[PDB]
Amino acid sequence: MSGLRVYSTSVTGSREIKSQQSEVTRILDGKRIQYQLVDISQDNALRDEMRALAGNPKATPPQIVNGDQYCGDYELFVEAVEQNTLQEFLKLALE
Repeated sequence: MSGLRVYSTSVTGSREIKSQQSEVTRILDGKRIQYQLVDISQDNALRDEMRALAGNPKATPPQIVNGDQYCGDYELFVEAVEQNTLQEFLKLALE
């Protein structure tokens, strides 16, 4: 059983972060995906829970997670669809 929980910021804090979260959900939304959104903006616990499990207190709201592990981030995911690599990060070639 493999799930997908993308992190984001509902309340939003910065003015640029909104541009990132939008681009992320934009692609997924257009793809008509049924993934959840683990927004840390809800509870502060998610903030100190994501940075910990992520092993990096420099990350950002946009973070792709597969269940309970660090799947990727904004740069990665976005850096994939660009060259059509998104699969290598999503399906990882499960043909």
